[PDB]
Amino acid sequence: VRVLCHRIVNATWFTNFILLFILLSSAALAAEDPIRAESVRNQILGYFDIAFTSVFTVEIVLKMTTYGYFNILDLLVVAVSLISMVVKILRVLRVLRPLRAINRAKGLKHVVQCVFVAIRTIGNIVLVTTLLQFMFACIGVQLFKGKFFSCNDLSKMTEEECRGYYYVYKDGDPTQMELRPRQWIHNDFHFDNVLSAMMSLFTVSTFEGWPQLLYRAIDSNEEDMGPVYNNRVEMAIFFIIYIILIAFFMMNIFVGFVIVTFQEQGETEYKNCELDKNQRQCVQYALKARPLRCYIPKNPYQYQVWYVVTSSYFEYLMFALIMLNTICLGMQHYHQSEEMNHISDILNVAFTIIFTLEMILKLLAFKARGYFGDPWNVFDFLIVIGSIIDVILSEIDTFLSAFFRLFRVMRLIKLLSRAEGVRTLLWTFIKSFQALPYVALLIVMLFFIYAVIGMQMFGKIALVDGTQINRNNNFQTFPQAVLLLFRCATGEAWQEILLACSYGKLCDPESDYAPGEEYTCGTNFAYYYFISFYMLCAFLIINLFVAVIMDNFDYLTRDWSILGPHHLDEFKAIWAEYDPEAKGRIKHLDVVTLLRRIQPPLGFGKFCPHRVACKRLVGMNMPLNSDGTVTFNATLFALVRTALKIKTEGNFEQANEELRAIIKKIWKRTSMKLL
Amino acid sequence: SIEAAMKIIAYGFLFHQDAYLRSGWNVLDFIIVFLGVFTAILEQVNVVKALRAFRVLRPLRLVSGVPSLQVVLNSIFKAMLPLFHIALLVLFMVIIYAIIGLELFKGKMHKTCYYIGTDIVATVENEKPSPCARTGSGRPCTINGSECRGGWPGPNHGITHFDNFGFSMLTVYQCITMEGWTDVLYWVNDAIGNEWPWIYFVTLILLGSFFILNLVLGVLSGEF
Amino acid sequence: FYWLVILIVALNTLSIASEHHNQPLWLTHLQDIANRVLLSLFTIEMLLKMYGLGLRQYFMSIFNRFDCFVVCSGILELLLVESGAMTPLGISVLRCIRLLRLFKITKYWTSLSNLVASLLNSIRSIASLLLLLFLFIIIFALLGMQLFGGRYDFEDTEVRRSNFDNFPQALISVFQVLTGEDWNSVMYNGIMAYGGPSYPGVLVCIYFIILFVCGNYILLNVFLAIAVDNLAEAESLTSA
Amino acid sequence: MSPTEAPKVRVTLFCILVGIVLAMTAVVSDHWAVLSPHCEAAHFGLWRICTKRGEKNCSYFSISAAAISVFSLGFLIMGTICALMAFRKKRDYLLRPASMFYVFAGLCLFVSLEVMRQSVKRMIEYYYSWSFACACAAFVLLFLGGISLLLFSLPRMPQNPWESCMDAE
Ligand SMILES: COC(=O)C1=C(C)NC(C)=C([N+](=O)[O-])[C@H]1c1ccccc1C(F)(F)F
Ligand SMILES: [Ca+2]
Ligand SMILES: [Ca+2]
Repeated sequence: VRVLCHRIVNATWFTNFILLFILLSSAALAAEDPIRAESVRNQILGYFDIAFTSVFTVEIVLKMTTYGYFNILDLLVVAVSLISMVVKILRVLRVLRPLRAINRAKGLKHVVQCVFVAIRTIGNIVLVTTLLQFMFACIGVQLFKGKFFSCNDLSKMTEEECRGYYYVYKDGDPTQMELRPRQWIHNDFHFDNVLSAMMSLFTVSTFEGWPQLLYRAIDSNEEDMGPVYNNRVEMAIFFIIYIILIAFFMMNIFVGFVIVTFQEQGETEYKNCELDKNQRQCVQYALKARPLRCYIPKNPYQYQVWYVVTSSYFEYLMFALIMLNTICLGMQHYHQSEEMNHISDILNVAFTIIFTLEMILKLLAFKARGYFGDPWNVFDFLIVIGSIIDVILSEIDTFLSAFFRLFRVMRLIKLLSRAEGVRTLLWTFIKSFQALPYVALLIVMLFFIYAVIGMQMFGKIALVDGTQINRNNNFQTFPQAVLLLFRCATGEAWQEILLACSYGKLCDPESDYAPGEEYTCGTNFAYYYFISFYMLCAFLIINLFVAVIMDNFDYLTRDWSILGPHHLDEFKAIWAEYDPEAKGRIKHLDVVTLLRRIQPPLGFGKFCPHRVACKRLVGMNMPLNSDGTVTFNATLFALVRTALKIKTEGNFEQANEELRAIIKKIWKRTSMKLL
Repeated sequence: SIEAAMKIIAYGFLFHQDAYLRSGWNVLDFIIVFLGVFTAILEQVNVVKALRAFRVLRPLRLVSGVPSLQVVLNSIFKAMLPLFHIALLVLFMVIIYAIIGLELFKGKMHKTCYYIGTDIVATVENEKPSPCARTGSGRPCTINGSECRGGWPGPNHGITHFDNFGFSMLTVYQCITMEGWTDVLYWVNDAIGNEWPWIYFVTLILLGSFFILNLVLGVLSGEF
Repeated sequence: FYWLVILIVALNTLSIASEHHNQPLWLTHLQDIANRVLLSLFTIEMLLKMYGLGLRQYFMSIFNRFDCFVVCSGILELLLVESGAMTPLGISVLRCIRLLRLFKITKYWTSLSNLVASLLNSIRSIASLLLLLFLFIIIFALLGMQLFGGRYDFEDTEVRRSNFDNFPQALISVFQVLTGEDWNSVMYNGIMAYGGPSYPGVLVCIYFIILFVCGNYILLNVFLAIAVDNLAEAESLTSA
Repeated sequence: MSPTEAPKVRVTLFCILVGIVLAMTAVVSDHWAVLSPHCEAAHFGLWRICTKRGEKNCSYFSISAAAISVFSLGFLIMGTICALMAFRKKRDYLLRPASMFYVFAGLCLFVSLEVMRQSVKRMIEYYYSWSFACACAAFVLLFLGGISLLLFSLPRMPQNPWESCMDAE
C-alpha cells in the first residue's frame, strides 16, 4: 500500500538504519584477504555479502512499490551483488558501495557537484597544457629516439656486442667478483614514440626521478648505442625549460585560477546597501556577543593566593621553567654516562613536583569550580596526572613504559597559550577544517575506492626485497594499501611503484596459480591506476586547500591597521574585571573610569582627556536606563560607533532600518542599541 | 679599492664618508673590498683556502648596481613580516617531534645483518642497508648465511637516526620536506616493528607538511 | 573556410606525431609526401592572404607574422638538403623547427587570449623576478663549487652525478635541490666529503637547508605574484 | 544541562559503563594465554597460573602487569568519583576531571597488555581467546570513550570572533 511504504522510508529510522549498513558493507570489502579466496576469513565475510545484499534488496522493493539520476546506481550495486556471489570485473565494480552514501547525505550531494563545476571551468586552461605536453613530447622524440638503450656492462656499446658474461665486483674489490649475463636493456621511461614521451614528461612534471632521466639524456649518443659519459650536457636546457614551463608556471596558473574564481563564489552576489563588509563584521559582533567568566574570587586569604598566580611574575616564572625542561629533554642522547643518565631521573622528578605545586595553588586560588572551566587548565591537569604516573611507574620498575614518558614532551605545548598571534592563526584554520568536513570526506573516499581496487588488482604480487613491492610497501592488506597510496600522494617514487605493479611479476606462493604460471602477476592497468590516482588527488587536495583559504579570507586580509576583533577581544577582558559572572550591567562608578585602558582606535588617545573623553561619551548615542545599570550588549554597539559610522541626528531609528534589510535574521534584543 | 677611495673623498671627511655609509647598499660594497684585500695579503704572507669562499659575495654588488633590482628585494623582504607566526609554529613543531623521536627511537638502528665472521654488511643488489632485530618485532635478517650483530653506525652512513637532539632534528626536517620520509619510516619498522611508528610519521607528514603549507599559502594569498 | 584549414592543420600535426623508432620504410616515405605536399598547401593559404586582401594589412595581424616564417623556414630546409649539403648536425635541429607548425592551432583556441594579451604587457615585470631568482641560483652554484668542488674524490666505484665540479654541473645540482628532488642524497655526499657524521663536518648541511628554504621562498614570491596579479587582470579584462 | 544532559555525552558515559566491567572481566579471569607443549597446558593471567591436563592446579609464580593493573583499576575508581559527582549540583566542569582518568585507565591496560605478551614470548605455543581480546576491547573502549568524552565536554571552537572559548554560560 502507498501509505505504509511511504512513512517507514521517510523520517528517521530508515536513514540511520540503511546507512549504518552501507558503512558496514564497505568495511567488508576492506577486511578481505587478497592472496587467498579460500581463507576462513574470506569465507565468512561472503556470508555478510549475502546478509547485507538481502537487506538492500528490501530497500529497492520497498521503494519501487512507491513510485513509478542517482537510483540507477543503487540498482547496479544490488544487481552486481547477486551476480558476483567477466567475473574478474564483476568483483571490481563491487567497490561502488560508498557511492550510494553520497546520495543519501545531502551534505555529500553538493560537494561532489562543486568539483564537477570546477572541472568544466578549468578545462580550457587544461587544453593548453595538454597541447604543450604534446609539443614538448615531439621535441623529445626528435632528441632522444632510440637513444635510451644500454648494456649491462657499460663497455659494450651495441646490442651485438652485449652477449655472454661479464664480471661485477662487489664492494669495489677486484678480488671479489661474480659472473652475470649481459643484456641489452631499455630505459623504463623513454622518448621512442610520442606516447611514451608524454609518459616520461608526466613523470618529470611530478618531479619524480627527473635527474635519472636527465643524466640518461646527457649521456645519449646515437641511435642504437649505449651511453657516453657527459656527452651532451646542454640537454639540461630541455628539462629545465620544461620544468619552468609546465611544473612551475602552468601549475601555478592553474592554482591561481581556482583562487580568484573561488573569490567569485563569495562575490557573484551584489550588495548596494547602506553598510559594507566592515560594518557587517562589527555590528553583528556587538549583537551576538556574550559576557563570559572572570572567576574573580572573594575571601582575602584566597585573594592572597589569587594575586600571585594571575600576576605577570607567575606567568613569567612558569614559562621559563617549561623552557628549561625542554632543554633537559633535549640533552638526552645515546651512550651517555652514569651521572648523565640519572640527572634526567633527578630533575624529571624535580620538574614533576614543581608543576604539581602550580596545579595545587591554582585549585586553591581559583575556587576549584573555576579551575576546570578554563580549557588550558584541563590540558595542564592531564599533563600533571600523566607525569605523576610515569614518575611512580619508573620508580616501581627498579623497586622490584615509553608511552607515559611522552607526557614530558607535551608540557612544551603550554607555551602556545601566551602566543596570541599563533593561537589565533591556529584557531582560524582549525575551525575552517571543522566547518567544511565534506570536502575532506571526498579525499577519504578516493583513497578508500583506490585501496580496494588496488588489493584486487595488485594484492598478489610477492613481497620480494630490493623491489618496490616488499614488506613495507604493498597491497596485501587494507592498512598497507592505504599507506602505499599516501606515499604516492606525497610523490615519493610513485612511478617506481608503478613499474613494480605492471605485468610479469612473481606471484607469492600462497596465491592460487598453475605450475608454470609464476610470472603472471601484475597488470598494465597500473598505468591508468597510478596516473589517474595521481591526477585525482592533486585536484582533491588543491580543492580542499582553496576551500579552507576561502573561509578565512576576512582574516587573511584583515588589515590590522584600521580595526579588528582584537580591539574587541581586549574589551571583554576589561569588562570581565567588573563582573563575577555575566549578569548584564555593571555600576556607573566604573563607566567614567572605563575609558583609560583602551586602544585609541577603540578607546581614546594618550593625551589629557578633559575635552574629548568627558563630553563625547554623553555626546554620542548611549542608552538611558537607570543610573548605575548599563549593560554590555548596548554600549558595545555604540562604543565602536565612535570608531566608525558617524551619523547625523533624527535618523537614530534609521540605524535599525539597515539592521534588518542588509542584516540577517531578527536579532530580537536589539532595542538596546537603538535609542 | 680606488672606487672605495674616490667615493669617500669626492664627499669630504668622516661625516661625509658616512654619507657613503648611511645607505645600506654601500655597506655591502666595503665589506667585500676589505675582505678582498684581507685574504689577498694573508695568502701572500702564508707562502686562506677557507676564506676564498667569501668571494661569492661579489656578485651581490650587481644588485647594488641595478636600480630596478633594489625594488624587488625590498618587496621580497616585505612578504616575510606576514609569514613569521607560521615560521615560529614550524620551528616548535620540529622541536616537538625531534624530542619525541629521540625518546622513542634513540639508539635503535645499530644492528644490520652481516656476513658471518666478517665485517661485511649483507644486502640484496638493489636493497639499501637497513636495521635488523633478533627474535622480536623487527625484521629477522634472513638473507643467506648471515647473522645480525649491533656494531653498525646506521641507515645512511650514520646520518639519519635519532641518537641526539641535532641528528633527530635533521631527520625530522628532512621528513617535513617529504623527501625520503618513507625511508625513515621503513627503517624504524625494521628496527622495532611495524605496528606503532606510522602514527609518528603520518601525523608529522600531515601536520608538518600539509597543514603548514595551507597556512603559508594562505598568508601568501592574503598578502597578494 | 573555418573547417578546411584544419584539414592541413590536423594532417601536419598527425604527420609530426607518428615519428617513432624502428618505424617502417613506407612510413618514412609517407612522411616524405606530407612534407612536400603540405608545404605547397601552406603557401596557397599564405599567398592568397598577402595578395587577396592587402599586403599592408597582412603584416598587421600577429599570427600572420607567424604564417610567413612557416613557409620561409620550411622551404629553406628543402633547399638545404637538395644541394649536397645535408649537414648531419642540421638534419635533426631543423626537424624541430618544423615542430612550430603545430603551434598554428593558437588561432583556433580563442579562449585564453586575454591572458596572453595580459601576460605580454608584463614581460618587463616577468623578468625582474626571474633575474634575481637566476642570480640567486648563480651565487649558490658558485658557493657549492668552493665548498664541494674537487671534494667528491671517493675511492668507491659509484657515480655521484649531481656534484659541483664544473659550473654547468654545479648549476644543475642547485636547481635539483630547489625542486626538492632527492636533495638529501646531495646533502649526504657533502657531509661525507668532509669528515662524515661529526661535529664540524656535519655543518655542511646548513648550505642545503638555506638553499631549500630561502630558495623556495623566492619561488612562491615569483610564481604567485605572477599568477595572482596577472590572472586577476584577465578576470578584470573579461569582466569589462 | 547542556554538557551533562545531552544524549551524546550519555551514550558515551554508558559506553564506559561497559568498559568498566570488561576491564574488570580481564583483571580477574586468567585465560589470555595457552601454553601448549604436548599434559602441561597452562593458562596465564595476572594473579594465578593454572596448568590443566580433574587436575586443576591453580597457583601463583607477571608481576609487572599485576602492579601496572593496580593503577588501571585505581584510575577507574578515581575517574568515576569525579564522574558520579558531576551529574549533580550543576557542576559539569567536574565531569571534565573524570574523563582524563578513563584515558589513563585505558592506557594502563595497554602497558599491561604489552607486559603480558613478553611473558608468553619468553616462555610450546601461544593462543589467547577469552581475556586478551576482552581487555583489547576494554582498552579500545576506555581509551576512545575517554578521548571522545573529553571532546564532548570541552566546549568547541567558537567558529566566530565574538565567540570565545570557555565563553560565558
Ligand atoms: C594534461 O596535462 C598533463 O598531462 C599534466 C602533466 C604532464 N603533469 C601533471 C603532474 C599534471 N597533473 O595530472 O596534475 C598535468 C598538469 C600539469 C600542470 C598543469 C596542469 C595539469 C593538468 F593536466 F591538470 F591540467
Ligand atoms: Ca621525492
Ligand atoms: Ca620532488
